[PDB]
Amino acid sequence: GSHMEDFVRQCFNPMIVELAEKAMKEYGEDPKIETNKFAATCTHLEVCFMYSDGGSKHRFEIIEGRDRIMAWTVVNSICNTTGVEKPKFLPDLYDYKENRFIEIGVTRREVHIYYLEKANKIKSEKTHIHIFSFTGEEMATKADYTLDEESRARIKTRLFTIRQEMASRSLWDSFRQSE
Ligand SMILES: COc1cc(CCNC(=O)c2[nH]c(-c3c(F)cccc3F)nc(=O)c2O)ccc1O
Ligand SMILES: [Mn+2]
Ligand SMILES: [Mn+2]
Repeated sequence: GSHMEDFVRQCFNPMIVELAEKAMKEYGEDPKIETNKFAATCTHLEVCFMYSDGGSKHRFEIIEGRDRIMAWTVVNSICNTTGVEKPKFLPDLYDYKENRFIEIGVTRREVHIYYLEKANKIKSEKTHIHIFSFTGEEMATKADYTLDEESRARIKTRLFTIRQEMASRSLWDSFRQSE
């Protein structure tokens, strides 16, 4: 293995690691070699899960972390239930409270650059976008940040902790200059 891979395994809970492996293997990639993308997928997974963990019990439907086929099935059910237009690209969550799909982004650059890259791909303006950065910035469609400040602050804190641990192992630079 690699040092990034050992760190990923001691940084994220086993269940998130397993989901990141399945997600990568489903798209033909190997966590043992694509170790920077392994850490990113794990990170994006954890953020998605803390995000859904913010708010009420039945508020979100978690799309990320399922296999492509099942995720599109739930997405289909949500659209055929609420009437929301079917997104072109698989989103990360659905907000039953706001009746909109959510795309969660985690970036090592300026949240400004990432959101533009996502909003340009989505085009379907119905899908909400919420970007977090490893420096603690955030940016969301309509400045509607969906969750309370405390739930978002926990996500920002966790992201900076992952940044510090990677740097302590001299892995952060390679992780940053890889997105
Ligand atoms: C094609 O990309 C891949 C996607 C996956 C499963 C994750 N599914 C997503 O839809 C997704 N992916 C990413 C993302 C990325 F686009 C590049 C690098 C790291 C990432 F986390 N960010 C998101 O916010 C998001 O929702 C597995 C393997 C892939 O190669
Ligand atoms: Mn996704
Ligand atoms: Mn996402």
